Amino acid sequence: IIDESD
Amino acid sequence: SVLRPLDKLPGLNTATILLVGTEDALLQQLADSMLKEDCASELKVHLAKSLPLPSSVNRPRIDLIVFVVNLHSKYSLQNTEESLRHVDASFFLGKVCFLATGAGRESHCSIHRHTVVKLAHTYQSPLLYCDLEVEGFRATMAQRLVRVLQICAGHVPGVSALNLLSLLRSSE
Amino acid sequence: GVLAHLERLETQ
Amino acid sequence: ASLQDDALCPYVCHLLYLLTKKENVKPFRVRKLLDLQAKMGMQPHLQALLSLYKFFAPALISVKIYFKNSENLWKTALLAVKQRNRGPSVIPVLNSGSFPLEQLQSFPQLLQNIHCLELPSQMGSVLNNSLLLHYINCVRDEPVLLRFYYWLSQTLQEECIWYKGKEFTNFLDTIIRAECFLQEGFYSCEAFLYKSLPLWDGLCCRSQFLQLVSWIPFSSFSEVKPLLFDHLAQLFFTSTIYFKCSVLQSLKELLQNWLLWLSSMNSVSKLIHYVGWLSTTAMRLESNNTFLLHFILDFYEK
Amino acid sequence: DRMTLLLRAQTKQQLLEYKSMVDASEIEAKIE
Amino acid sequence: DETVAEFIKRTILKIPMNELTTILKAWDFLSENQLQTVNFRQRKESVVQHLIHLCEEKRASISDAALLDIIYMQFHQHQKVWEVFQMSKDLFDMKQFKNSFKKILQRALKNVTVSFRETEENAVWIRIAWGTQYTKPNQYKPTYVVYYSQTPYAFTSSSMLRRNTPLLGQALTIASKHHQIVKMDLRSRYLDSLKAIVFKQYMDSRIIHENIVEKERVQRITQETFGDYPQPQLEFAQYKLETKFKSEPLRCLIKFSSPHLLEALKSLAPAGIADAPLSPLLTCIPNKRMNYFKIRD
Amino acid sequence: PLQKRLESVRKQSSFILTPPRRKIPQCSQLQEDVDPQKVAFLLHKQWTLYSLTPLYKFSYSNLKEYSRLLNAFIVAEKNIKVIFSTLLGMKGTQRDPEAFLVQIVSKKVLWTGWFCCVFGDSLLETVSEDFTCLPLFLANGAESNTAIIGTWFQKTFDCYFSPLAINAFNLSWMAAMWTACKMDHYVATTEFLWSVPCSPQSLDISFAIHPEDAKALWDSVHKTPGEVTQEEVDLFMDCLYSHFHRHFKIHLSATRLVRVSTSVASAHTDGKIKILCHKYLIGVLAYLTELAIFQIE
Amino acid sequence: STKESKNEKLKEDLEREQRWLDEQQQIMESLNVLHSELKNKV
Repeated sequence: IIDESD
Repeated sequence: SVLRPLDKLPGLNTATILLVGTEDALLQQLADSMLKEDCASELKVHLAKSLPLPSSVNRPRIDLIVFVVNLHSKYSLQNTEESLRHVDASFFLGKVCFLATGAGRESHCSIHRHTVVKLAHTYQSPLLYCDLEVEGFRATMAQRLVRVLQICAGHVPGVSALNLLSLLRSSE
Repeated sequence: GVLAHLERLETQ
Repeated sequence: ASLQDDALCPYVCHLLYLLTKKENVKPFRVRKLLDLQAKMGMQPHLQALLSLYKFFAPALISVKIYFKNSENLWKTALLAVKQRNRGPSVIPVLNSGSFPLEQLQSFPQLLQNIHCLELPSQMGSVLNNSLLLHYINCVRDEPVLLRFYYWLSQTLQEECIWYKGKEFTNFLDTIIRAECFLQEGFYSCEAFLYKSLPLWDGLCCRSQFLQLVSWIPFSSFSEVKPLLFDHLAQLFFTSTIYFKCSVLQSLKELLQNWLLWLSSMNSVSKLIHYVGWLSTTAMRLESNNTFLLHFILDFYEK
Repeated sequence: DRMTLLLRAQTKQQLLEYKSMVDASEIEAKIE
Repeated sequence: DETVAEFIKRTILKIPMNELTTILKAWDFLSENQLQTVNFRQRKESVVQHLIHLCEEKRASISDAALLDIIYMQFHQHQKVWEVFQMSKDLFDMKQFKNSFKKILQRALKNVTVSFRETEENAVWIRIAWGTQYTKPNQYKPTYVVYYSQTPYAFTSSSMLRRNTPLLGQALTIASKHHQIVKMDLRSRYLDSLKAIVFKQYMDSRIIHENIVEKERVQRITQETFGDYPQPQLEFAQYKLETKFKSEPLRCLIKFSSPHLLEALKSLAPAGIADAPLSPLLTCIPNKRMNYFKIRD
Repeated sequence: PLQKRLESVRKQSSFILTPPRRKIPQCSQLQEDVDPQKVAFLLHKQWTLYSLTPLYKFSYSNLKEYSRLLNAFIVAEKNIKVIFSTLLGMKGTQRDPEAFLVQIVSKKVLWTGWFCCVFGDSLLETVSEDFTCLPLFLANGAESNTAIIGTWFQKTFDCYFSPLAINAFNLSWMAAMWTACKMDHYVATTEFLWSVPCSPQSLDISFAIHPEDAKALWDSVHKTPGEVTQEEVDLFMDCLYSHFHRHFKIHLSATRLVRVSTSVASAHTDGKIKILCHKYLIGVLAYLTELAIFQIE
Repeated sequence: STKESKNEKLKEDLEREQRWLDEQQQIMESLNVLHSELKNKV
């Protein structure tokens, strides 16, 4: 999962 | 597909060489140096990245096996020992040779040359040191490979592959 | 001398 | 006494730097020169003369130098050719009742002062100066052996790494010329050739390499073959026929040198058997070419 | 002509090598 | 004023003398006759002293000096690192936009040195020099913001903006008549490549090669993934990963540094270093418009 | 004499023997003779490596004479001074000679030179009494000063400095060596740097691991306690390569390692050394001291 | 051609050998006379 939340 | 030296018949005064390695550009340049001059016998050059060799019903005899190894990368090593499991022991009787590149630059040699020396001595195969980058060294290795091909192919009467192996054998 | 001669022979 | 004059002081210092021997370094002169240094300060000419005095008499002090206005006003062309005939960086510049080394400019001077010679700080200039080579031939001194060994070995390493050429070839030719003298081989060249032979292509400086193998110290034919003759055979079985004649000449010269030095027998017998095996193998190899046969037979006559 | 005889010789050495290989299909001092 | 004089002197010293004339042609604050009075073949000290004389003959101010600095930035546009801000959630006017932005930044604390300069392709360049409640704004630590009219993106050079980041963002979004403003994690130095990426505006038959199918497949895959067009000039990448080992998750942190990325990555597969299909973490840099990544198991 | 047995011992020196295992250094506090201020000046600084042939007729007493001679040489080459100091406590054995420092002070130290040898006895076993064996030189300052000092030393003591190089094998071994070392305060995450071989400058991969994850992986691949073996290093590299390939399907193994940094120290192939923790400092020297011998022999 | 080249090479080497032999000769008489003078002096 590429965490896009930062 | 395990390769065998005694599968088919060769052409009329025809010789073939095989180069297995990782650097494609270096292999192409080495083959260019191979075919800069042509002797009386016609010469075929094959280049591959790994073994077993791709299947081809039209494959002629491969009279010589040459593995190029770069001391700059362990990946080339792992390639060599993985590819070594797809050839019979009969090739090891003088039909196989190892050429190390970049050995002169001791700073750039990633793996130590003692490792490849031990690898070659384990299988009792000729070991050659050269630098493909230098044009002069590459050319010298070019006539060297052409003439060792002439010796192993049986073109010159008197010696065979096991004879040259007993010639090029290391003491230890 | 003769060694320089042999070297100029490989130059050919 | 002309050091008191401050108009003549630099020129007098430059003259005394050339004229001073060990006998001239008297305590009164050291004291007066120190007082003059205290008066004028650490001037370059004063410091050069004082360094010479320290070299000659270190006990009195604790208790190749540029001088200003030293342009040669009298430098004609014929004086230049005579100055260059007066001398019979890869080579370090030489820096000095022992006889001063700078004063050594004639053969009779060396003949008179051979006993009281002093070892140079750097002996690289010994190579191109045959005068010091005469004393080197018999000095048999342990420390200078190691000093020259490390010198020449690191010089060979740096030259080889910098090459990858004409200056390197000329330097190796000078080394070979010096090797012709002393009637014995060096060890720095031996170690360099051992290190570089496996990596050697056979054509970088073939002329230079093949003349060093001629001067190889005598050793049993059981340690050199695993390290030296294996790659020699590797090249020999695959290189040009002229290269074969070349290595044949090199090995016959080695045999000549070894016999000359000896004048044990198992080693030379094994060497002869090995070279004969190479001979017959190559004689088969080249479709029986008489060009190599000539070298075979000449070697066998030797 | 010359090409014919050199091909003949090369075939001779190849046949000898193949005969040796098929015969061999059935320490160090001994080898030396 | 001496402050503006030394500011102009410093900016000129930053400008290479080989293009100073062009600067004047782009500055146009001084009359062409004054330019003719100065020759550019003479010494650097002489030319800067003559330029100081020329600007002192006229009335030197802050707006003209800021415009000169802005145009110097335009000609170089290579000395700073740029970040990209996105606005979200249709009538535009230059004058009222400038008025609103100026009013907001004046209301920020009490004052700020703000200068505007319209450029081609609707590139309004804004130079901002920050100052506190009790000090004149400093001209030695400036910041630059590039705005495109009626667009959801803006560019900012962050040299000292970390002091007060939300202020600039809220001012920009209120001036742009946009509600939500966010900062995507994308940072680079080649500003033109950022422009392109954000808008998506970008024989010896004797030899018998074997495994040629592998070579033709890898080159075809590389060409399809990258393309014949010159890839955007991107210079820095960094992935922050935290994934299970599967061989307590391992936390990895990689940085890719290259004077020309997307080209060495383009040559990895032909050189055989990586597999024929590259991982999506490297094949979507222009696609996903993302430069910094985070990976979890 | 010494030359004959020296010839024999380097004749026996062939690349046939197995690489011996190395004992992991333990937490060792600075020695009593070691001045904390001197090493603190030495530590947290960048050093360039040089290999040296043994000194000829070197005395530790006439240090002022050496200082004035260097000053005279410098002024001949041309408000600076040269200071010689003697540093105690950093010799591996009593056989290893005393170490010393040379400093250039502008009447603010600008150039520092360190001559030392730790656990280096093979050179000391093949040397006569006249010589002094300190084959390790560390330089910190301008390159011109280093060249001048080298020229003076070449003229004086009949020796050269050779720029010592570190290959990928040695750098990986030393990386494993310090990651085996126990650090109470993990103040710097381990970091590796690579360089793809290409004539144009290309991507340079930097790979960083959290110190806890690195220590856990090491202890997982740690078999012989208190010792490091070639199999341990090889499995360490293999695990890192497998992790990288699982992440990105990129064979990092086909790349040249160029720089390795950990919590205690950092090394670069060109000959750059950075030291942070004193607890292993001495042992560090010993290891690199062997490389000087390996360059001399 | 190799035969000539080695002929002149050997001639040159022989001339150099006589040169070295001559020089070391007076070297030997000088060393011997110096040794005798030192022996007589003491």
